[PDB]
Amino acid sequence: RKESYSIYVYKVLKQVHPDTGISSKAMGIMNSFVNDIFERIAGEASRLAHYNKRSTITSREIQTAVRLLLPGELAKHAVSEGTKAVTKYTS
Amino acid sequence: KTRSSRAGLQFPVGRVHRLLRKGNYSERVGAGAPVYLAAVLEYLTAEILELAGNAARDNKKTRIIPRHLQLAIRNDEELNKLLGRVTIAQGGVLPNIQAVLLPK
Amino acid sequence: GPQPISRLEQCGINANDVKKLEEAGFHTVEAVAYAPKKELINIKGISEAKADKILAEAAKLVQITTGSKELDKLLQGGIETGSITEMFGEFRTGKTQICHTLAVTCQLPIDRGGGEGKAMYIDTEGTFRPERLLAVAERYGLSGSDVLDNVAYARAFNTDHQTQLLYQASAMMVESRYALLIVDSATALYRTDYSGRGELSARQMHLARFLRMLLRLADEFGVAVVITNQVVGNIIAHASTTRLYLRKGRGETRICKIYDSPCLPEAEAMFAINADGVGDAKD
Amino acid sequence: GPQPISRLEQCGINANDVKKLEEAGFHTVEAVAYAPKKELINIKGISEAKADKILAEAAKLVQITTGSKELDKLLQGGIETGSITEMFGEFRTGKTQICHTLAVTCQLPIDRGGGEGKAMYIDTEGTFRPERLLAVAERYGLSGSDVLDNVAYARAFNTDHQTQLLYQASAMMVESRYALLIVDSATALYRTDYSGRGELSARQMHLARFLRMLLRLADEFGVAVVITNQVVGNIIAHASTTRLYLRKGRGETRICKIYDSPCLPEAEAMFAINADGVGDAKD
Amino acid sequence: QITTGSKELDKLLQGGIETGSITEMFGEFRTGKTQICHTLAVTCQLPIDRGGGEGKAMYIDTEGTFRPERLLAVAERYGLSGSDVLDNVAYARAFNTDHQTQLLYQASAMMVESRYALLIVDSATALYRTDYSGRGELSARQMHLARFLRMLLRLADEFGVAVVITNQVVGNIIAHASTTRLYLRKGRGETRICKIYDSPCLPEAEAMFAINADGVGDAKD
Amino acid sequence: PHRYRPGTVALREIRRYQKSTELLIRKLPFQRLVREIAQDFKTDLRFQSSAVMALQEACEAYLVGLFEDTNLCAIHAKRVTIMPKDIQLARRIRGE
Amino acid sequence: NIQGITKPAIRRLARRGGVKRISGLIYEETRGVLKVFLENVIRDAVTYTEHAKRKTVTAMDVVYALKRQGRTLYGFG
Repeated sequence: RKESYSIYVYKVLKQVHPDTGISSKAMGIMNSFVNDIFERIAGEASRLAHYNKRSTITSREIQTAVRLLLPGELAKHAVSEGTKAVTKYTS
Repeated sequence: KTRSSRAGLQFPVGRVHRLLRKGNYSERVGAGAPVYLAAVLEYLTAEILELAGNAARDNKKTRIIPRHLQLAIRNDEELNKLLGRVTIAQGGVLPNIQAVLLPK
Repeated sequence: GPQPISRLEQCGINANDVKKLEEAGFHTVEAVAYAPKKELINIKGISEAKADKILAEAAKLVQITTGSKELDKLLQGGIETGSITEMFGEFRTGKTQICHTLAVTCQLPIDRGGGEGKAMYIDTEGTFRPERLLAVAERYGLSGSDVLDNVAYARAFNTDHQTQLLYQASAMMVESRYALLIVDSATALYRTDYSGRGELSARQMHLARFLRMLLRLADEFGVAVVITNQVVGNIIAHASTTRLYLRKGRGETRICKIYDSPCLPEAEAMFAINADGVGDAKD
Repeated sequence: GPQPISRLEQCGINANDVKKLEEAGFHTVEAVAYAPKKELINIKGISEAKADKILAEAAKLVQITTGSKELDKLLQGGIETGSITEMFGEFRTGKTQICHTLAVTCQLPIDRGGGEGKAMYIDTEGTFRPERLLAVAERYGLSGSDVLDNVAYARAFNTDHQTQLLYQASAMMVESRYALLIVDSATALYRTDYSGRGELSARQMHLARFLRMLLRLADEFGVAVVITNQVVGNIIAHASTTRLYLRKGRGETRICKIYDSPCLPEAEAMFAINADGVGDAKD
Repeated sequence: QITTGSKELDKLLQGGIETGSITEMFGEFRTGKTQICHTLAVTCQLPIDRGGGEGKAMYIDTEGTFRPERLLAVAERYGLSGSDVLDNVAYARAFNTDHQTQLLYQASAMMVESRYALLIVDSATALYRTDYSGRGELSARQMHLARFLRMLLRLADEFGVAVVITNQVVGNIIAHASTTRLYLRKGRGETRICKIYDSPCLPEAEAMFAINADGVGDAKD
Repeated sequence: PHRYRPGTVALREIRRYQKSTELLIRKLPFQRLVREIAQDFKTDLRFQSSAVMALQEACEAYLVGLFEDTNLCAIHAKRVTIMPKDIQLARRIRGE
Repeated sequence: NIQGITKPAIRRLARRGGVKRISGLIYEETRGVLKVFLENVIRDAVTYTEHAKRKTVTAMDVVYALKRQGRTLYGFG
């Protein structure tokens, strides 16, 4: 139908602030945010793969794209989480 | 069993994978790529919601509104940098008056 | 011994980076040395190249009586110097009282079961009482003033301050012979400071570094490492050599139990908390 | 002793904030002192800055016979002053009756197994009987009127009122020597007031503060802390030093059992509830 | 002590209900709670020397089971005027929990004008389940029952009357609160098994009794 | 009678409107403007409600930001009053 | 219709922008600026609308126009 990240945003919200809710407008802004960052990272990864004549986007392209797009500490922590998640997933 | 559960995530690995496959980004997508991406998106979401929740609590509100998101983002140097050319609807602006405009 | 971080400056690390390491809380070449690259990089104003230069040049440069006889027998004579001993028990079981007593008994002669060294009390819970130290000192016939003189005291306000005081303790413990390092409510600040749930890994990392520093100081100075834990942890088990379970007997007399020790049996010994002292049980 | 919150006002806390603390139920510098920041912040009209100023300036400023011989022997002579003793048992086992008796026996001479102190009965269940106190007093040859004069009485209507009376008890227990503090159906108000399920953590927090105040008063005044629990809790176990299980024997004679005590064996002793008294079993 | 008129129960109760206190009988359906209430509504009027309280009775019904003819039968059993029993029983049906509590105010003012010894509330807990049947409304029935019970105890202590409430076993505060607890289970026919599961005066003990046309009366196999 | 000095109420308004988030242009004239402008690009157009609201949020955010930069230009010239030349400098440097 | 964007409205916008004092000539200038902005965005929005073969401008049309003009808007997806 019409997809959004709302339920996942809400689960995360419940993780960081168990007794906090969120308005409809604010949720719309969070959805806009997730889609925006998705597009930025996926697009950069696409270009990375193209520049290097590769037909596959792998976690390495995602990671490099993250390093290009995110500033400083955000980049380091994001890289850490992605790596951790892939490691937990693989086994 | 879901992929998100195996990855320790809340964000949807399967959906992210499908969106990668169908977004005309590349002919192929590795198995780890949507896991990594979903993890990154979840991290950033968590950071923003953490700060916004704080702002909501200062305002003695139990619900996060766009204003709290704007306050959280603009008061954080790196988030503000990341979202430098982004407008948050109904976000307003940070309170800020140039010192020269003040009395005395 | 220590290798104050000043010597790292002659290797050609710039002085600003040494100031950044001290701001972070690293005050010795020992401190920079036994850490991976990422610790120095996370510090403001430090790149990966400076961290590699620091690690390379750093690699170039680099039984105490409890005073309760029953507890001494339970421990086979008292705490082994050079190792961490954890006593986990309910609140008011006497962890703080035992710490205050040990802060003086450590200063006792070795022939009396002491270590003939000064004590260090790092408080996180406000329960530091110089008068309790004076009472224990006069009990065992030690100078109460010298106990406070053999106790350098600072209250750790947070986990970072709790770990940072060990760096000051590490540099300070070199100038005087110590036998005891006290961290009271050692786990309380990791719950009060890191109160969120996403920050649990952060408190675990900070606690891990704190524990490594405690073990390091124990092996360096031959001092006893005493930490008190409120149970409203199994991580300490591998780090702690002897786990003692403490529970209250009514009045001022406390029951001690061993609930894990790879060397000591699970067993119990009875002791009391007396105005002067932590002292044998007198039913 | 106590440090009435009035002295906090000279440190430069504004008087309105002290009134807000008293409205919250904090009446001593002791009360503000042993609490974290969040307790004062949750109070209406108190910011985090005022709470930090309060805590900082506060840190600158800051065997009783049961009259049943068999029970005394079970307890090794009677309740230890300075500690909380919990008796959990079915309803009508005599918890309230034992409380009424102790409210007088506490006033007995120490040579008779008393504490030579006044009693405090905080009732939550309506079972307070001045006539029972008069009967126990005449039984042991104590002035029944003085027992009521050595019992300051107020019925706690809720958990907040139950805890608030301890603050009044704490200030009042300073003016007269007490030996016994009675909280009857202590857990009943936490079930009747906090009857929802999402509010369980709230009753646990309020009960925790109440128990800490009870232990504080016991250590401060050397009084016995007696609470009665209806079992239609294990949290009290770490707080309570001696757990006594009470069950009824037919007529007015009650069976007492020890079901946990770190010091006393699990064992039983027989006693009775007599018009005059809680008194030895006479089969 | 108000005599039940069953010797086995009287011995079980050591002579009968204490006036001035609340007595709860929780038991299965058809165990005889209502029958015991009807009997007591008359025995209360018996002389104290006969085990009565020498007072009039109050029957507050919540379940429709009020039978003036049962009062007449109990009265003729014990040799009391059945008509005067109905004349010494002021009767009102509590229509809801609020009306059940509201009847106590009229009962409180009325109990001053005449000497009573017994107050009967039949299916006292039934209206808190039938009226408050939802789950979010549980606190409402518990808080209304709590106020109702405090009024009952006050009236019992004020008039020295017996307070009888009936509980169906298909609040936990009442166990310690009820002064005499009889556990009722059916023996087949009209003969009932009684057990004491709580009592402040009485032992935990059991006694066998029957429900007879005349009376609530001892089991006679 | 009381009168605030020039500037006091202005500052009060700054604090007031920087504190809040409500749209500052009236709905109906903005909508009218949007439809007028749209007509010179394509005939027969309709608008989703949220489309007009989107345009207004964007426009007001743009103007507020531009006024921030304009203010910086005025202050740069040791003034406290914004003038058209301030706006024009801001827009030139923005690349507009 | 541009005159419908009144002086007090422009003043409120300037206040949120931190402006304390305002020249009389600002208002007309602001209007011109606003018009240009609107025109550009709307021109793109309608283009999207026309590509989709619709007669109704959607919120998404506007969002895409804004995005492609480097003025990303959150909240209307």
